[PDB]
Amino acid sequence: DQSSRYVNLALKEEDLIAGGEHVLCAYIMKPKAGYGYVATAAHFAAESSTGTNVEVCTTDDFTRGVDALVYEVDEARELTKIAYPVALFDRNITDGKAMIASFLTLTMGNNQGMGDVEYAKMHDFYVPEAYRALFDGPSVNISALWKVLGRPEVDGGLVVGTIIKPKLGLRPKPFAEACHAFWLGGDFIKNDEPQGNQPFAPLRDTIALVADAMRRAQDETGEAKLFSANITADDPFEIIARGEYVLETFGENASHVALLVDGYVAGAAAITTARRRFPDNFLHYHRAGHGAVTSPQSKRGYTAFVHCKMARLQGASGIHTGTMGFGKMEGESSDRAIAYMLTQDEAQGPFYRQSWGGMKACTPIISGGMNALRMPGFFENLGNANVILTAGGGAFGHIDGPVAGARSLRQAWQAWRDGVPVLDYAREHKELARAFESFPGDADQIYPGWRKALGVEDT
Amino acid sequence: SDSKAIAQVGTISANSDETVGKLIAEAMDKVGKEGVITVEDGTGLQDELDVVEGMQFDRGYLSPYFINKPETGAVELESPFILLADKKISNIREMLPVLEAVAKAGKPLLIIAEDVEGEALATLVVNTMRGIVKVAA
Amino acid sequence: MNIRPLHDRVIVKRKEVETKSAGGIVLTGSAAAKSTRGEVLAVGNGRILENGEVKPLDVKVGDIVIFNDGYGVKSEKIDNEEVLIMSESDILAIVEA
Amino acid sequence: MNIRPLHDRVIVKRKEVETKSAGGIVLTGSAAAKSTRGEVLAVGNGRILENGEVKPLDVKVGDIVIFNDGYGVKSEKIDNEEVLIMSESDILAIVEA
Amino acid sequence: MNIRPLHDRVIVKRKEVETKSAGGIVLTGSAAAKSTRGEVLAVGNGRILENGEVKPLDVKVGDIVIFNDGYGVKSEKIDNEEVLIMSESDILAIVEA
Repeated sequence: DQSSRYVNLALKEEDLIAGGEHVLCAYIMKPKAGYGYVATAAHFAAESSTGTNVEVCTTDDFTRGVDALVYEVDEARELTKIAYPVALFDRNITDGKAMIASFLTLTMGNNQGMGDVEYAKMHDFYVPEAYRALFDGPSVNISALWKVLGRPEVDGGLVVGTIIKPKLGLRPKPFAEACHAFWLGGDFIKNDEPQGNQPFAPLRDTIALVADAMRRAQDETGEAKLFSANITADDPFEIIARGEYVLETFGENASHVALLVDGYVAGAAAITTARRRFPDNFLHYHRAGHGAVTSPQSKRGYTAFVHCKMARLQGASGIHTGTMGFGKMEGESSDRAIAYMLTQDEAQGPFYRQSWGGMKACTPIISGGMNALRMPGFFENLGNANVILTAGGGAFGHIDGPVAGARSLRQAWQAWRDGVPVLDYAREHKELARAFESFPGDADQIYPGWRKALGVEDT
Repeated sequence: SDSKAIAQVGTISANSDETVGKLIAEAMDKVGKEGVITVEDGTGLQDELDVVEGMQFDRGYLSPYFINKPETGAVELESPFILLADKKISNIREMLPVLEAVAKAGKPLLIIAEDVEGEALATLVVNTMRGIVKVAA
Repeated sequence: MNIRPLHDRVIVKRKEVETKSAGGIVLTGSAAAKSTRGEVLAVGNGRILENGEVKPLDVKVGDIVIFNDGYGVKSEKIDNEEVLIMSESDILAIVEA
Repeated sequence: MNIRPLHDRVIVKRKEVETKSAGGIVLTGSAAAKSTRGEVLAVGNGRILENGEVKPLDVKVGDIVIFNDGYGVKSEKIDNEEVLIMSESDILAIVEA
Repeated sequence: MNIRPLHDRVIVKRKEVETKSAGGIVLTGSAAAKSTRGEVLAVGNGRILENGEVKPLDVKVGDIVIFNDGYGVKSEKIDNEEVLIMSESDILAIVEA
C-alpha cells in the first residue's frame, strides 16, 4: 500500500538498466475508474515488493529498503514501469540464484491481489546485466536437451513433442503406448494438466509405464526421447516426490526427464521447488487456467512475452508460450518474438533491450502446432528452431498421426538449418516425405514443388 | 509334531486361548508343511480361517462383458487353453492365427498378458459376446 | 442421373469395407481399413494426349478393379450413394474371372 | 484369382525373408532386414507413352528379379497371400538360373 | 551368379577404400572417405526413351570409372561380395589408359 516514497520517477532507467541497480518491469497497467493512476502504479509497486499494508514497523516504525519503485509512469498510455531492488529476489541455496517465487509473488501473484489495479500486464522487463547470471536461471534448457539428444549445443533446434492423442481419459499404459507410438515418432511429451495423481491416470504408474514406453521407443528408433511428468501438486513435497520419482524411474535416462509444472495453478513456489532439486532436469512450465491472465480474454498477469521471458527467469527449461505463429502484432508478445527472446541471448523486447549472458537460454513450448512444413517457415522467420513442440492434430494430423510426422518436423528444421529447407530432408527422411504428403494444407506452397522430387506415385 | 501338542504351544503363546490353538492347529494341517499362513483384521466378533487351494493371484477380468455367470458376477471357463504372452497385446494381427486355432479347437481361452489394449479387448468382447469364441483376458 | 466423365476420368464404387469375416472366422472389429477394390461405373471418351486421335481407355463399365485409393482420388455424392473419381492411372489392376 | 496388370504394371511375390543362415552357419535373429528379390507373377501388355506402339515389357512370368523396394511399390492381398505391384522401372535386374 | 542390368542400369564394384598411404607415406586413419572409383561388372541393353532405337550405353564391361557415390547409387549383396548399381549418369568419367 501507500504511494509516498513509492513514486520515484527520478530514478534513471540508465543506471537501473545498464547500472543494474534494479530489476525493471514494464506494465501495461490500468486502474479501476476514479483511482489516481500514478498512485495506483506506485501502489502497485508496493504490492510488487514490500507490501507495506496499513502499517510497517520494526519495533520503531518505518521500513524503506525493500521497496520496488515506479520510475516511468504515464496514465493515458496505460504504462507502468516498476524498478525492483535486487534484494527482493532472495538467492536460492542450491546455486545462489534468486528464488523466482518472489518475482511472481511481486509481479503477477500476491501483488495482483491489489484490487484497484484492474490489470497490470507486464509487456517486458529487464534484469541486471551481472546479477542476471544469478537469477534462478535454466541450468538445463533446450541447449542441454540438445546435448542429451546428441545434437550440437548451438542451434540443436526443434525438440519435437506432443500433447498425447486423445488427451484426457487415456489410461496410463494406453497413454504410455500413445507415448511409445509418438516416440516411434518424435522426441518429447508432457503429461496433461489434469494427469497428475488424479485417478484416471496417476503420475507414478503412468510415469513408470511412460518411461518404459520411452526406452522401448528409443530402442526401436535409435534416438533419445524425453517425457515431462506432471509434478504439479497442492503439496510442494508431493511435487518433489513426483520429481524424484520420475528421475529415479527414468534412472539411466534420468537426464531425459522433464518436469511439467502447471505453474499458474501450481504457483511460482512449485516452479521454484521444481527448479531446486532438479537443476539437471527440464522444468516444463505449463499454463493451466491461463485464460485468467495471458489469453486475450484477460489483461491481467503476464503477457505471453513476459510469461515465457520470466520462464527464463524461472529456470523453467521451457514454457507453453501460446501458439508459435502469433497474430496481429510482433515484439508485443508474439511467440515468434518470444522464441527470439528465449533462445537468442541478445534481443529487444517491447520496452527493454536485454542480453542473457551466464543465465542461459529458455525454451518456447508450442501448443496447437504448425504442420511439419509451416514450421520451417516459422524457423525462417525465427532464424532458429530452438523450441519444443507440444501439440496435437495440428502438427500430428500426419498419415501416421503423432508418430512419423513427429520425426518429420524435427528433420524439417535440420534441412532449414542446412539452408536447404525441408525439401531435402523429405528426400532424405521418409517421415518428411510422408509429411509433405500429410500436410498439403501448407506443404505445396510454403516450400514449393515437392511432388515431383519427393516420393513416387501420389507422393 | 502331533496336532495336540502343537495346539498347546499355540494356546500358551496366545496367553491361554484354546480357540487360536485349535485354529492354528487346523491351519497348519490344511496348508501343509510348505504352506503359508497370515493374519489380518476381521469384521465379525468371531475369528475365521480362509484356506485357498491351488494358485490364486489378485487380478480380475479386464471387462465386465467377460462375465458369463452374471448370477454370480464371475467368469468361469472349463478345459480352457491358456496363452501366456509376456507382452502387450495391441493388434488382433497378433491374435488372428491363435484365435483361429483356438476357434478351430472350439475350447475357451484365457489370456494372461502384460496388457490387452482397447482394439484387441473390443474385438474379444464382440467375439465373446456373439459367441464365436469364449475368451477371458 | 447418369454422368459422363470428361475423358481420362473413371467413376467407380468401392466394394464392401472391413469384411466381418477375417480369416473366414473372426468377426473383426473396425481397423480403419478401406478396400482398394471397386466397380467401374463410367469411363471417359479416351485419352486426348499427343495430338493423336483420342484412343479409348482399356477398362469398361462393369469391370471390377484394384485401384490406388490415394489422396488424388476424389469422391462424390450422387443419388445419395458414394462414388469415386480417378484417372485411369489410379487403377492398379482388373479383377478377372 | 489371376490378375492382368493394365499396362506397365508388374506383379511379383517376394522371396523368403531373414534367411536363418548368415555366413551359412549362424541362425540370425530378426534385424528388420527384408529381401529385395521376388518372382514375377504377371506382366502388363506394354508401354503406352510417346504415341508409339505399346511395346512389351522385357520381364516375363516366372522371372526372378531384383527390384527397388521403394515407396512406388504397393502391396496387396490375394488368395490370402501377399503380393507386390510395381512399375517396370522398380525392377532393377533379372536373376537367371 | 551373373546378372543383367535392365537398360540404363550399370553394375560396378568400388575400388579400395581409405588407401593407407596418405601422400604415399602417412597411414590415414578412418576419415569417412569412399572411393569414387569402381569397376563396371555389367551394363544394360541401352536407353529406351524418345522412341528411337535402343542405342547402347557408352561404358563396357571391364571399364574403370569415376562415379558419383551419392544419393543415386543403390547397393545389393551378390556372391557375398557387395556391388553397386547406378545410372550411367552416376558415372562421371572413364579413367582411360
